[PDB]
This record gives sequence, structure tokens and C-alpha cells, in this order.
Amino acid sequence: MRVITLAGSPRFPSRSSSLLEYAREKLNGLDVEVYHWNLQNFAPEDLLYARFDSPALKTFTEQLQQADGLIVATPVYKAAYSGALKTLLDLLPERALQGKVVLPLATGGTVAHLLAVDALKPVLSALKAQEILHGVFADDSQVIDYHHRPQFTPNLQTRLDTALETFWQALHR
Amino acid sequence: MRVITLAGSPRFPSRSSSLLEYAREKLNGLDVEVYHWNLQNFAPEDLLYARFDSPALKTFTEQLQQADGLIVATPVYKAAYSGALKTLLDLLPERALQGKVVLPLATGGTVAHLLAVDALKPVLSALKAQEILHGVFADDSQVIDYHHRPQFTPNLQTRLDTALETFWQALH
Repeated sequence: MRVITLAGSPRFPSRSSSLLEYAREKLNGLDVEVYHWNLQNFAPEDLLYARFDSPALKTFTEQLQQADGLIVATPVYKAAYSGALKTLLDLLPERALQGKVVLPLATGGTVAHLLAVDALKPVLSALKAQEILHGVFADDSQVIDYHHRPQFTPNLQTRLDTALETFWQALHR
Repeated sequence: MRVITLAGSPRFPSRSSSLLEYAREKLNGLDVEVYHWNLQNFAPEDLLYARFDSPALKTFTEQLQQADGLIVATPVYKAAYSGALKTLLDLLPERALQGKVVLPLATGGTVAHLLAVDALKPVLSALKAQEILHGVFADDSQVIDYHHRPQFTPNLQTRLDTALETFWQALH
């Protein structure tokens, strides 16, 4: 099995990239091949101006088509997912997530941000995801020194491990 | 009175920009000052990588600060507003629409697209807009020309004029 990870932060490193490095490690340990992407793998002018001839878009799309699941992480901005992430999602084929399991992750610093934990759901449903797991919310305080190795407070670590085990099981269903 | 218009399409010209050009013609006639922006006015690197020193961002935010209202138009992609528009909205200050009236416009080709006519509402609410008008949907099939001067079907023209009159009344 094959999983795409996608960080949707405007910056790298980010809290999103820390969550997804952990996810990649856990999935690799389960013998899952991981295709690891972030927004800095794309040219901004191709994302902002919807250039379907983008080589990174075509490469990502080829790899996504082969993947059984997607783990996607975004900071919460203005009560929703990041526009930066959405620029890439908007350029995917219309049924790009058909037959795939999706685990959404969100990061932010306030209760208002926590209310946006499932803001990607309509977008992922529009992309025809087969199964959309409950979104995991990582408060900014729970991701420790995201510039270096993945490091989480125990509350977040437990929730992330739980979600990743649910995701792994869903890949088999 | 001052109004900002903001086209949220990845391409220019677009159906969105044509709606806003129509609005600009009307507001010109009503002696409302209009500052018109599109996403091609920004450096894409600044929007995608959230670079707040962006000069165009500074000018846009200063013009928005002095504006009484905002007309914002987006194509509908994946059941929501465009990500390209949202990249710019994400860089605005926390209460950037405080005290302002907003008219949201959306374009698309199917009824699924129509269902996202109010998709911007949570974002505009997060920006503390004083009054968010009901969203107006323009079907692609009723935009006859968006490259030259805007040309719309009579029904779309009537509906846009009605919404723009509502917007003008709200400003006053």
C-alpha cells in the first residue's frame, strides 16, 4: 500500500510538516510506501494562476492516483483550511480521491481554530473521498520544536497514534 | 463612499472580473470611488508563502482600510471559494472587514456550484464584516462576454443590478 502525505502550510518547516513526518515514520514502520509532499514542492505561480501544465502538479497527480490514502495537514486561517492548500486541491481532477481514505489534520492556537478542525470535509467530499476520518486538531502548544524531530505533548501523541491506527485499518476496508 | 472590488479567479480576464467591471460601471455612475484588484496584481510567492512585507499587500490593505464596502467575486472550485482568493484573505489583518459591507459573488457551471454561493461567509465573518449580503451566483452560461466589456444575459444583468442596488443601499 501507498499513502500520500501533504503539508498545506505556507512555510516549511511547520507544525503540519512535523505531524506528517511522524505519520510517514509510523506508516513506513507498517511497510507502507509514503509519497511525501508539501506546498514548497510546487511553483507558487502555477498554484495561484491554475497552470495545469505544472510538472509538479502532474507528478503529484500521478502519485495520488496510485495511492490508497491521503493524510493532509493544514494550519487554520480565517476559520478554514489554508488558501495555500486549497490552491493545490482546486487543480486536482474532479474525482481525485475516489476510493481513497483521507485523514485530515489541522493546527492552530485558539478555540476558534479548533472549531475549524473539519473545515476540509466539504472539499474532500467534493473530491469523492471514500472515507473521511474525524479531523485531528493539534493546538500550537502541543507541537514542540517543529523545526526538528516530531515531538508532541502526550495528549496529542495519543490522539495522533489513535487516528493513524484507524487510518491504517481503514486502508484495509 | 469608497468600495474595493476584488477578483478571486486564478485567471484574468475571468467571469469574476467581468462581474466586477459591470459593478464598477454602475458605481462610477453613482460617484462611488472604486479601487479594483485582482490576484494578478500580487506576487504569487508572497501569497503562497505568506510574505507580509508584500508591497502590493500593503497597498491593498491600506485601500481596504479606507473602504466602506467590498465586492468580492470568486469561481467555485471543489464546493467552495477559490484557494487563490483565500491565500490573499488569509494575509489580511484580524478584523480587516470591521465596519464594512460585503457583497459576495460566485461563478460556476452547475447546481453543485450554486450550493457554494455562501461559502465565503465563515471567512468574511472571521474578518468581522459588519454586513454580509446574500451571495449572488452567476452561471457561466449567462456570461456572454468576459474578455471585452462585460455582456450578460438579461436575467443575469437584472439580478446583478438588483444586488448592486441592495449593496449601495446598505452602504447608505
